[PDB]
Amino acid sequence: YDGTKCKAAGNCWEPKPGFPEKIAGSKYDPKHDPKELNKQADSIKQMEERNKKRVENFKKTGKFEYDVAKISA
Amino acid sequence: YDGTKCKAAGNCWEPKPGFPEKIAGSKYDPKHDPKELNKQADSIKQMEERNKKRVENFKKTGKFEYDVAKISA
Amino acid sequence: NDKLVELSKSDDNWVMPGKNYDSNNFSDLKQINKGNVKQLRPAWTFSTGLLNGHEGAPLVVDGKMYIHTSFPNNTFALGLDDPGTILWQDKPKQNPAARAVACCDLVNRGLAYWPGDGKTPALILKTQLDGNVAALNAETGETVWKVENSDIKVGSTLTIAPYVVKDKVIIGSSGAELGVRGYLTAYDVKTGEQVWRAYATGPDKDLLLASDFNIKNPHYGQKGLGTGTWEGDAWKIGGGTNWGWYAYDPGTNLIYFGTGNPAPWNETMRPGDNKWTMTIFGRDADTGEAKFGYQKTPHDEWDYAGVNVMMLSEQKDKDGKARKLLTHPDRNGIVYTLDRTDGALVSANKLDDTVNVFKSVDLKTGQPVRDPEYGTRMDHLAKDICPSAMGYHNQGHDSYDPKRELFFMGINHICMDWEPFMLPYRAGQFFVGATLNMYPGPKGDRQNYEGLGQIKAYNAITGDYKWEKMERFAVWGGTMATAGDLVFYGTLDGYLKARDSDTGDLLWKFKIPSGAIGYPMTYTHKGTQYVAIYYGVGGWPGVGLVFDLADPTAGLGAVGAFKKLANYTQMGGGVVVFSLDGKGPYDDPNVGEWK
Amino acid sequence: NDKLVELSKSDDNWVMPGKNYDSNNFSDLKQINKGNVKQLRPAWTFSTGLLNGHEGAPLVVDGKMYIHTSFPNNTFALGLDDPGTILWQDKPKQNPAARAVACCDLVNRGLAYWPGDGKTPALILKTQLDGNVAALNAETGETVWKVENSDIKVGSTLTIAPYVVKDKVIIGSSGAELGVRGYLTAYDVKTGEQVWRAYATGPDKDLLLASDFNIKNPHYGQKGLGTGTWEGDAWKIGGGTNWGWYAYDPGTNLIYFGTGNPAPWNETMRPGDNKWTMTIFGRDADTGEAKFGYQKTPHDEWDYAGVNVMMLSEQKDKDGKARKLLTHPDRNGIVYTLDRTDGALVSANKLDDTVNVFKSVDLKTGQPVRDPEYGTRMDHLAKDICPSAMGYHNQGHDSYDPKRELFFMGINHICMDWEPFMLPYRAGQFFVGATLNMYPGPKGDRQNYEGLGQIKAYNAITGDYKWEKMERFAVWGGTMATAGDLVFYGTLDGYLKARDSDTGDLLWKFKIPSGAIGYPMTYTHKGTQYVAIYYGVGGWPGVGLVFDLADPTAGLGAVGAFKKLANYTQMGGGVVVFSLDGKGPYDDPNVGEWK
Ligand SMILES: O=C(O)c1cc(C(=O)O)c2c(n1)C(=O)C(=O)c1cc(C(=O)O)[nH]c1-2
Ligand SMILES: O=C(O)c1cc(C(=O)O)c2c(n1)C(=O)C(=O)c1cc(C(=O)O)[nH]c1-2
Ligand SMILES: [Ca+2]
Ligand SMILES: [Ca+2]
Repeated sequence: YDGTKCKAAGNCWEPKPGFPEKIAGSKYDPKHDPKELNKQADSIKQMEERNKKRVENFKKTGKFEYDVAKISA
Repeated sequence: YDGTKCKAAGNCWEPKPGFPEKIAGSKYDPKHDPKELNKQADSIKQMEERNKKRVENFKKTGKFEYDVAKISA
Repeated sequence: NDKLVELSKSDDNWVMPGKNYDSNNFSDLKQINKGNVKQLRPAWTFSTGLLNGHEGAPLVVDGKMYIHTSFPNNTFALGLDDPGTILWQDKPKQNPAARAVACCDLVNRGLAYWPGDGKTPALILKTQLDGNVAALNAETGETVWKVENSDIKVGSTLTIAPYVVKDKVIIGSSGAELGVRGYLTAYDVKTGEQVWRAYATGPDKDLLLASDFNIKNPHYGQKGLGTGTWEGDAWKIGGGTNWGWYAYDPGTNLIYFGTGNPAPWNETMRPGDNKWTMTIFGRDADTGEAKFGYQKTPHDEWDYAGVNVMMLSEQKDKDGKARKLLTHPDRNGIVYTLDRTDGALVSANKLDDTVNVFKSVDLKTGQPVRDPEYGTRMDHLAKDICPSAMGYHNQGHDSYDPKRELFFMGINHICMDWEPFMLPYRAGQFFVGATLNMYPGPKGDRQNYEGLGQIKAYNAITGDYKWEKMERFAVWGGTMATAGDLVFYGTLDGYLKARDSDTGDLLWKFKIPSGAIGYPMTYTHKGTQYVAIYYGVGGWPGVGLVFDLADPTAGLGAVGAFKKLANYTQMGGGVVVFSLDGKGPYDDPNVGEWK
Repeated sequence: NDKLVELSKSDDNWVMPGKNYDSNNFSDLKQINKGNVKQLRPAWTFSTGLLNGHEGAPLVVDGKMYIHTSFPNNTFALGLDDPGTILWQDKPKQNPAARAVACCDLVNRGLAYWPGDGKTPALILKTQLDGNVAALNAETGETVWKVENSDIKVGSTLTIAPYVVKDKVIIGSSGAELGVRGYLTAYDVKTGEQVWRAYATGPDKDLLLASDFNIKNPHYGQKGLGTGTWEGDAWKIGGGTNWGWYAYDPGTNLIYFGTGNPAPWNETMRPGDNKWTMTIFGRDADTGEAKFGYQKTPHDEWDYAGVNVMMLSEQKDKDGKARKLLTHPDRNGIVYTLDRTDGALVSANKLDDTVNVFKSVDLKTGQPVRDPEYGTRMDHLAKDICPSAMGYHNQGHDSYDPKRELFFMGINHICMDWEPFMLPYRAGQFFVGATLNMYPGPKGDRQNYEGLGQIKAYNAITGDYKWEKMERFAVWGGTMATAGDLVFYGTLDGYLKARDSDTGDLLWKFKIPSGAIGYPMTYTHKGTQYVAIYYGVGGWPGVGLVFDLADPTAGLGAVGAFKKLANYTQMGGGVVVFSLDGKGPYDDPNVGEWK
């Protein structure tokens, strides 16, 4: 593996000698839990919604309120 | 009380108007616990003994040992 | 922002990180020049009241200096005519848990400024370690808006300085060591409204690619690579956070910056080029669409987080063509110069002849030629790999002299041993998977552990180094150049030094309180030129001293490499301002006195 | 110590707290004089790496500077030819609980030095907040001996600087706010062996009185007063700790110092003169026996802890007799001058005409005439009492110009409201019993809360003030005078100032990082004179800023009085060294560089 043999443009990875092309099912299988993997996406989703309430309220009232629970008069 | 009427040399305290000459038994009685009062004396007593072991050991061996439990070879 | 562009042409201001949109860190002021630097002395000082690393540099706008600190990220505004009076201070209440998810120190790179329009007042923009972004009224310090950008519960924090372009604030991200998938966001500077958000890995929709992405250099790769160069969903915790610096060309409307390293550090756990991590991007300021993306380090095996400084210039190439360029010294040991209009590779030279991880970078394929002997892999202890994970260049913001066409770069001379290990991913927990040992490179003293840095003058077209000089420690922090034929920089051992731009000769130095991990800045106030710099050692190199760590392996391998730092400096935090003969606001001692 | 006496005559050294045994803080050096102070600039700096108050001043001996810090009380030794290199550092491991029993800040007043003999090397002596005393090899920093002096479990800590006389180290005490009965101890400087220990209250055997105690002024009181002026066993938790400064006359072999306030602050809970608290003592250096003891404040009602600075001089009194004197500006608002051979009262003048707590001090009886309207008592709120508990003078170490026969004193202009309350005594817990409200005195701005200090030039025989000048904040820290007709002092708002010794005119000031609560010192290194001062605000006045307290009543009433401090300074910690034109060790920039 010297990064010179490309399968396609911008795709030049090759496994190292003695290493598999796919690690799934192998000894190096990360065995990642999908519930863990999806946590980040959920967070961003929640922050974006919390910010939307903040910005819309700000636009309407002219006074910024960071505490979402204190929003809606 | 202006500190000018002295009972004896270096003893010029007088109670203020409406105040007793002795507070014991009065409303301002501190009611100090003798067990509390004696704590300081006991501490100094213990530190002085701990230091004695340190200094004597130092004098004898030439190597200072602050940990008393590690003293006596 | 046009107002910012105009403001940036006044020597009385220093309005944004990097000085100007070119990110020059170059001043035309020559009051202080090589003939009189020896007379440079402190004029006044200010303690921030916090310890830990003090990165970045202060802003000076409208006769006021704005200062930022390490966590909890306080902000102070001082009037230049009487610095003794703190105009206003903002002291954020943040969750202490934020501290536990910072890989490195509790550092912050800086503030940004928006000039204001008619209804909205000028604003000071700041990031907080806890992931919030805030805009403060520049004259009163009151909070105008505050929004959440990152979530510490998942290991996502903010250390990056905001960047203001037109009426938008661009915010990066931090957390690749905790497997956070990188993303940058643009918010409307007046309301905090999210305008656009682009990711470093995953589906093209998430990548926010322009229809003509990589049109001129299709061999860099185009569509479907954010998932295609990964096995399964591994890209979801793929790293690529951007916590470095930006540059902007109003002419192309593109913001230039690099994306960080892929997660985990254990390369065997993520087969594939791991695309869009380690890449130089050119994204549209208004829509965030990527016009070009060049991946410097496919399938990272050394934590060469590709977030370094972007410095723009216009020089004639080897064929005599005048090009609009970007120069970028990366962690991997290579300085890249690309055409900033299309991303075409112009030059990719080694920062030091001792590199070894790559034999070279093929300019036609754009692929770096790896030397298999210095790669990392499971069940194998790699040794003598140069550069180390700290890179031959890190977070430091360098400078460029337009008249001389020379880049003055703060370099690191550190190599390493590396062995990875398997580990699970748990949101909020570290996800590194490598144990390192770092030490001085071949040109330093590996026995005494000194000689960890270098400072060099470089020409991007010829690839020639006009001069190179060794330094006791890594030149973290960056550089600043002046039309007075001086190159200024702070050192980890506690000095602000000035070198001759043409020869590199040390002309002057001053013993500041603690080591510097930020860059020097300059401005004029009432006819007098001042050079200011933060003191307060920390960041990655000072993690051992900062957290009182002893195991050479602790602090991600930095503890052992910087074992000698403590014999030359202790923590600190503040600003030292210099001027010829130390002339300043209190030359009339009655100024600032109670009456 | 004869070796110390000789060493103290070299302008290249500053070997003990106060400079010399006279405790002059006066230098004959005149390189820096009123004609050129304006050229004074920093030459180099050093951060201690800790925040909190930095009291005292550094020692310079044998081409090295020794630096001390706030808790955990680290010690650093720097070589004057290359200050950038830390020769050695001692970093004590102390129980964090020590912090909870410090009434005030986590402050420490300084180091002491013993020249060594033949077998034992020169030693650096230091106190730790946890109550341990340690001797360190001056060249290597290794611990030679370490003994326990005070017990934090009972509220006893150490903030005082050690004092070296002959081959003994004298150690004070702290804790009166927690009802700790005061005592001082002399240890053999070579082994740590306790030689003598004397108490401030109780049985004469504990008081360690000389057979001829108060022989010349028997009306001051003699035997049996340590218990006689108290009701019951109340003297057991009677206060009287000594945490201030000492002076020594090799001619009388006496160490002069004052004892602190009686406990509790609630006066109604301790009827009696509460003897030996609040008294100026003259004790034999070798046996610790008291030759004289004059009580300044019988039955304290205002926390006027009598621990202030002792400054010795020889002047002709009003009858033309040349006397060996001691001058001592107390917390109670009165400056006392006594004959240092027998304790005879020479003068007892007011620090400022606004005093009011005492109408005057009767020189024949030695009794201060109280004004009943400003006394404190249970079930009564006293108002507008001057001085406040912080006194018109606190811990600051002043100076005396022998040629001019003038004392330059850093004064406080703060008054108070006071109401006591009943409380039990529990070992380890605070035992104050008073709620206070402090504010600027009559000459300051009570609405804007500024004008809290003064600096004055005083003649002890005539009682005349040559000049008086107001300061924004209390001049904590002290003063230092020079044969260059300059008086130097640091201020709470962050400056080192220099005033004309004859007129008080402000001639120069420099904006240091944080406020100063220590005193300036000076020395020569290789022909050049340097003035050094610590920065790092704290102590009692900065307790609000240091601990982020808001209730004006918190910090024993100091929070409200110093509510404006934060607008002028933040915490810090380090040393700034000045010299003409900032000339120093790095004038040749190559010194200290890696090679
Ligand atoms: O992957 C990441 O998100 C991330 C973040 C940071 C940061 O936030 O400071 C650093 C790094 N990586 C990193 O690799 C590293 O070199 C580094 C040095 C420093 C520093 O402040 O000195 N930060 C960071
Ligand atoms: O009674 C005591 O033992 C004691 C100790 C101390 C000290 O240790 O610092 C102070 C005081 N009292 C005190 O009254 C006070 O004025 C004070 C000010 C300071 C300071 O460091 O600024 N310490 C102390
Ligand atoms: Ca990283
Ligand atoms: Ca006290």
